[PDB]
Amino acid sequence: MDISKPVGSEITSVDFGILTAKEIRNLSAKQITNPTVLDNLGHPVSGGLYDLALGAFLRNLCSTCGLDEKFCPGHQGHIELPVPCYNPLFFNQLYIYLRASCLFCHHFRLKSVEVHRYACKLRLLQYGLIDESYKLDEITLDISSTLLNELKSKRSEYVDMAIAKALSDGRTTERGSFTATVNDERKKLVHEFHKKLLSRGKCDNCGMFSPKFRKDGFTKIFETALNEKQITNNRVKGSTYILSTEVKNILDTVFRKEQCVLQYVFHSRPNLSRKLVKADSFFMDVLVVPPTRFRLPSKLGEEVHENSQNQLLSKVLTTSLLIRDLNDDLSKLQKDKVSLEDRRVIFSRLMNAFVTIQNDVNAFIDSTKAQKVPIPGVKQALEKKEGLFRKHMMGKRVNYAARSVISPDPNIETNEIGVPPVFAVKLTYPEPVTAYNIAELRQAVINGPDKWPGATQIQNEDGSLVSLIGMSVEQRKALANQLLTPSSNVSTHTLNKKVYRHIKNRDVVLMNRQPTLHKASMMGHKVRVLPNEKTLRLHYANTGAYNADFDGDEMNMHFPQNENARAEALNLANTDSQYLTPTSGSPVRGLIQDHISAGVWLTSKDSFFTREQYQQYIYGCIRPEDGHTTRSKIVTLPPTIFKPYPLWTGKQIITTVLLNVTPPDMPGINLISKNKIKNEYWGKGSLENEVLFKDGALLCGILDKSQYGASKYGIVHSLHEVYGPEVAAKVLSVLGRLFTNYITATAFTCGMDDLRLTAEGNKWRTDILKTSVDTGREAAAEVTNLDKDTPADDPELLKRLQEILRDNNKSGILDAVTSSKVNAITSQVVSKCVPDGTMKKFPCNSMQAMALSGAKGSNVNVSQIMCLLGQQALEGRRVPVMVSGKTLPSFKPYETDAMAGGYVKGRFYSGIKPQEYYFHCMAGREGLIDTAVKTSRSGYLQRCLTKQLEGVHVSYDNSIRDADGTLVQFMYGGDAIDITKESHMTQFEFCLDNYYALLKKYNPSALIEHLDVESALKYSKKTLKYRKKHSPHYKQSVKYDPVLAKYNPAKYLGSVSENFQDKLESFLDKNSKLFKSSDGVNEKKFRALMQLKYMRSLINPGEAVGIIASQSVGEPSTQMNVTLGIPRLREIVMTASAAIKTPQMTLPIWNDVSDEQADTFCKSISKVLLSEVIDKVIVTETTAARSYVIHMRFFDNNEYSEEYDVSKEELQNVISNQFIHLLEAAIVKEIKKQKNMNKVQRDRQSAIISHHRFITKYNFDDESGKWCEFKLELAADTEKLLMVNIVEEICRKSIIRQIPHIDRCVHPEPENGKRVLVTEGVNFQAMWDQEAFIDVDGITSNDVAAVLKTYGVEAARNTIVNEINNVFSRYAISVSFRHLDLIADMMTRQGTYLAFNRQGMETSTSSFMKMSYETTCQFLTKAVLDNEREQLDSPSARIVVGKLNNVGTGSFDVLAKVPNA
Amino acid sequence: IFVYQNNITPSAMKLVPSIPPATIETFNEAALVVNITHHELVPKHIRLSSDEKRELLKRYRLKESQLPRIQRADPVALYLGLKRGEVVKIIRKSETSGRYASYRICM
Amino acid sequence: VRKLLPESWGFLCPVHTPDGSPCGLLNHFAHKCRISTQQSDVSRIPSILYSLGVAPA
Amino acid sequence: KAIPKDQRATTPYMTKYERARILGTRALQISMNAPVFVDLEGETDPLRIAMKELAEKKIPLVIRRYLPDGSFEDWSVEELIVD
RNA sequence: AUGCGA
Ligand SMILES: [Zn+2]
Ligand SMILES: [Zn+2]
Repeated sequence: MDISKPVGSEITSVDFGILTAKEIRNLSAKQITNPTVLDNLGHPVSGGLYDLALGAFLRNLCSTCGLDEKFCPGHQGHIELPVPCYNPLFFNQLYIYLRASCLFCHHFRLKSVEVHRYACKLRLLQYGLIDESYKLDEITLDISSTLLNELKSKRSEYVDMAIAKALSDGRTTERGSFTATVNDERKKLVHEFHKKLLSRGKCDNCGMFSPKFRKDGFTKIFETALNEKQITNNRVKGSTYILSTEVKNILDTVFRKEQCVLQYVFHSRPNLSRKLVKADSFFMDVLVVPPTRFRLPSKLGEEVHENSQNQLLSKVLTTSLLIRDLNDDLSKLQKDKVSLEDRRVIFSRLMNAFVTIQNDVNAFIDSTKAQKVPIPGVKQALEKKEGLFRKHMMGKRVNYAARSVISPDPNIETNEIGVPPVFAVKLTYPEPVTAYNIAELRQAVINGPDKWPGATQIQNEDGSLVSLIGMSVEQRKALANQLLTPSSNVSTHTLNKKVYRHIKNRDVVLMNRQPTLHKASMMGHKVRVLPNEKTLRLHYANTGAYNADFDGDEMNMHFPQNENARAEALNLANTDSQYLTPTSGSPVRGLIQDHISAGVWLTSKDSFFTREQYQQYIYGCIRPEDGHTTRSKIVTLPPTIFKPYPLWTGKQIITTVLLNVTPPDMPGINLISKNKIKNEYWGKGSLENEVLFKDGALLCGILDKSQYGASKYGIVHSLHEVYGPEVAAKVLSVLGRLFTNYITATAFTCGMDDLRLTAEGNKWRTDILKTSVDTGREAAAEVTNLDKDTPADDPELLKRLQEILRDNNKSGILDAVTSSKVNAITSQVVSKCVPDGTMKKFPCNSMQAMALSGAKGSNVNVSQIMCLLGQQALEGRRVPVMVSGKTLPSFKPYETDAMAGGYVKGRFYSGIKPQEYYFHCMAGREGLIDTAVKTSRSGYLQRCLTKQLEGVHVSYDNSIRDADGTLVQFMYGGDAIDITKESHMTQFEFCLDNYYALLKKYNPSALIEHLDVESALKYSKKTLKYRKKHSPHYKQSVKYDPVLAKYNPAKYLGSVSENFQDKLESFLDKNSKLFKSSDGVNEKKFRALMQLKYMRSLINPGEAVGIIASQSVGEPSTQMNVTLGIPRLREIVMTASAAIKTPQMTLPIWNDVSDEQADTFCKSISKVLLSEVIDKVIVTETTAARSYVIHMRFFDNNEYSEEYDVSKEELQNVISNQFIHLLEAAIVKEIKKQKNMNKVQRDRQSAIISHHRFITKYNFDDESGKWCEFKLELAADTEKLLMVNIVEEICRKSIIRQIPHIDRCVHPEPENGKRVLVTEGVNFQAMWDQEAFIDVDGITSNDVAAVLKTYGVEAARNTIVNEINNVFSRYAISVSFRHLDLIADMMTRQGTYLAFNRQGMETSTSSFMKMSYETTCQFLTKAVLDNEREQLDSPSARIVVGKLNNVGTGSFDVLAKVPNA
Repeated sequence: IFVYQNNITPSAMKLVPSIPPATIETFNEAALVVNITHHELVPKHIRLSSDEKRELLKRYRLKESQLPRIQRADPVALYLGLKRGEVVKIIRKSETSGRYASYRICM
Repeated sequence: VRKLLPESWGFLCPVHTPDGSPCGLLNHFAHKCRISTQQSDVSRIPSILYSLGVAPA
Repeated sequence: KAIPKDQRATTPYMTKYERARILGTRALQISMNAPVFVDLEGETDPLRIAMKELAEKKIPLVIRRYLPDGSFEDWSVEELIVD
């Protein structure tokens, strides 16, 4: 790029469409006929693949333009294919149309009038008149030609009327109508159309029997024979191989006779070009020749290998020449040669040659369509991971970029980057020279490329470049006096020379660290060249936004070359604009490790400083010469202690820095925060957790991660809120210097003394650890369910424990219970020891300090060093056990010791026994596995929906529209609030303690002249009236929309969410007594301030909220009874699967519903399988029929009556009706595989024999139900079956009670809400009958599809937002509801559950966005077949064409006002 | 409104569209057992007039096909009787804004 | 497959394992582990087993 | 497409993105010898110059706010509340 | 493509 070379012919859209052989021949620079590639062992063969007409080569000029290899753009040749062949990309299409035709008439086998009806629907759908397209079906009246013509007349009349109306109404235009829904209705229509087209298994217009068409797969079609009934039926109505040529000759005529419908069938929009639809589009009569420029050989270091295109194309030319040789045989034979069957072999040449050439064209297109590492064709070249689109279009290498290992440095600003002088001398900006920069650039040139702010090159306005790489100080001196020369050519008089100056201390640079996981990981930093560096230098405050660490991390440094990219990298992407994440709005940028412990130490009431020390620390952290102040002098406080000696506190130092960094025109920040250090640690009466800031003065407490690093209201967050990001950044740099210097004066250390306990602490630790010896077996006998103190060597205990070992679930219970108990021993140990039993406490103990302040470490780590490691776990449970029953060789089988399960009593300070080192090694490895796999499950989660929402942005009307224009939400989260603003928007009391400061920021008198302060406030009064009048959800007085619906919230102060308005008023009422303690502020001036804060906190027009959403759901999902975590998020977002893995339906139970009634209902709904009641099945097979006496010995009548609430009569009905019928059917299926006794009981047995062909006897325990015996007799011819196995299978397939789709209803403990029952299945219709126990209005479910089918689109939407909210809530992640709510609205944009994969992408309107995700060639094919036009709205698509992205700064245009006189 | 007891035959379903003189709506007597508009997750759906629709389409300068969609066989569309083209205003309570007004076009 | 099993005690090292894709795939033998490189005396073992009470197959 | 001046309905405030583009394009103009309408006051960075020009609203640029319909609103710098 | 650094 050069700003000196504008263009004004930008591409506005991209049309797709098939070529034509006449077009190729006319444009073609040459016909290539010679399969030769090179000649004279070293020359480009004439009229071959390397003819100079195809571009420049080997110093041979392009024979078509005469341009060198460095100048010729190249020109495309063409091949005259012998035959016609088949276009692979449309082979699936043309095959369908072959199957759709009639071979005796050459019409479509669908009724002609029905076809015309289809043309009508597709015409109305070019203009997108959907309502009229469906209204067409109603036009209705042996069918006369006058009547079928009357249907064509009436339908054409409806098209003409609906069009005339829509063009009159401007509801469409001559250019068509195109939207996501129109595209979807078209794909649906064309699909049903293709189904009707395929449905006719004989023609209709002509009644003829077309042959069945078969295909080889990619090179041959055959024409099946017909039946003499159908052939003679054709006469009364009076497999074969075919060439591509015959298909072409048929399809030309068929495609011409059906042109009238196909005109709209082959266009999704009006074919303004009146283009005939020709069959020659699916076949290749000719083949092009790419430019030689793109056919250069593969030279790898030294080896020169021919290009694979040359190879496949040469194979087409050779095979084609062989077929040309057969045509030589036609010139050869075909005089007559009446009986020379000699051509029977040449006929093998025709079939083999023809299929061969066709296959070879396929192979050149797609390797997977030919017949060991076959050179790739263009289909392989474009797709998969690469997809030329993905590896060189959606992402590229870039110039003016460097990569280097990052090194820390606290002395630079928190917004700067230390550039090593290798980069400072090797990175340039193209600076146009003016009258104002002539001095600086003349000096930079004088320095030359081999200095500091010199300059490597000079680009004239004439376009030529002059490199300074090797010019002498004399020559550069000479050029310095020519940087300002006059004009010379009217062609160049408007330009000025350019100087490629080295990167310097006034340029902004875009730093990126791989993880890109979020936009906050790639910020703009102000360049600071550091001498004698070799590594990119970065401030610590940024490392929690990049997730970077000096361990060896490498960073990419991008240097933008344009004032637009400079201004954006200094104003939009800059670090200060990234102090909060959009995920949650918690600060991601704060001090770290040592700075935290230094702040904890400096801010202790115990830290005093002499005037000398105090002032030294102050100038150490504040340089007025560096612009570090708003005073241009220094100011200081009175000492804390006037007495014996003048003494300042550390809190007085924080007061001095805050007093010196804030603007003198503003009162000091007032904040009540808290620490991460309980007051108890500073003494029995000390009070040090309340952080108190009064008018800029820290009056109580210390500071830690919670304060200036926690990014949660703490001090730094409060300064960010009150004075803005520039002040908060200044505060961060000042703190970083203050704490680094104080760590120079006093330092910080940690050692073995910081790790020891007392003799007392070891006494308690060992004494508590003596109690786990009972715990191990005590839990083993609890899970085993055996009496207390049961001997550790009881044989029954060992057998029961082997039963447990062989069962994975029982073993899970044993692990979980032993775990809970030994974890209770851990909790005891730590709670006893730790803070009380350490050999040195608090401050005196750095190890405790780092965890408790949260500089580094946790109380878990501190307890792992000082107390015990505790229970190791794997995949959620205790140590694996060998099949011998041993968890380690040294452990006897089934050892009930806690340690043998993996409980490590040893600690890092005194070591771990080797048996324990093998378990901590187990947990540590499986940790490294989880750590190494989580990143592969989060990339696809990011990209899969990042592709979709990238088009999704804020319209200028505050509505969320996609880059298409399709509206997604009418407001962002329904409030239009920016997450990066909201954090204090609901912290009224804080704003009040800082009222005058915020009044000084958002002073309204400047703005009260540009907007309205009443209209919205008045609507707020009437609506607040109606809202207090209706303060039941769906029998309220709907009449007043919210104020956000009726007035642009950015224009009439007061248009605010009713939730925020309500909270604000409720605050003003609940603090009227605080409003009776103020100097004089009032709820009308304060309420006015909070409304103005709300207007000034709104999301900007053009915000990239789609991408921000996608990153705010992806990025935090890397830290990650029902499916949880990434598989659950994939199950929703990625697949929108209508088959959840664990579908559940929650049932609220009425307040009146007893717990016992609830357990009865839980039994009453759960399914009961017949297997579940069977105790024993005895089959006595006797075989002179084959006798099977099947004896089912059940449980006791009361046993199954108390587990499943079923009777013996229900067992009678199920056995006598279901079980037997299914088993008897299974026995018949097995044959196919082969090839007392009372009168009422006697009548039952005889009747069941009468219902079932195989059964003979039936004896039932009518006295309880304990068994069901029936005799089955089969003929010898029955051979052999495994009757026991058949019975088992039918047992698990017979149900006493099943509600369709519902498995089990469980009674979980109520928590944080109404009593409910959670079912493991989803069936709303069935719970509708249970209304007398379940408030149906309060049923909820995890199954999105089932909700959509039953409760509709809004219920599925709310279910999505709830389910995702639950997934993140499980990991205690904060995620703004605005993100999830946007994502849900995007998944429901069509009224359904439209997942984010390729299937859902199909319905989007941007064809390039489809191309650039997956199945690139499939989306390409569907696009070309549509004759689609790209309106170039997709950001990806727009990137493909090198166009200013439409998001953000490209959401609008800039023009200039110029004087006319 | 035609409430069948178990089923209506597809031949009668060809009668359902057969009198452009008056819409015919078929309803399952088992599916009427509960008013889905009773449910806690289903916000208030309000049918918009032809003039309130024309006004909405004017304030936002957009086509009908560019609004968010509601399916013609959506249960709630079947409750309100939404014809094709009909816009419904959905007043939903949001976890952050309180009352929030959204819209959907029935297509 | 990557799960560290207790069978490996004394044979594969519980800590000599790479970090990344190979984790759990690239084990390391213990410093005291040996590999048989021959086979021996299988011919005399039947005689002693038969003497010890093994019934001939 | 012309939204009448009497009818402009958009945010009276300059978005951060609007401010960014204005300052970048105008700075680039000053760096290509667009006539500076304010005292250079010593400065050599064209971007800081464009920032000064914004501070005095002397910038002669107009923002064309697009609406997804295609209608747009021509707004002067001299009216859009800079911050 | 293998191993590997972050
Ligand atoms: Zn050329
Ligand atoms: Zn026909």
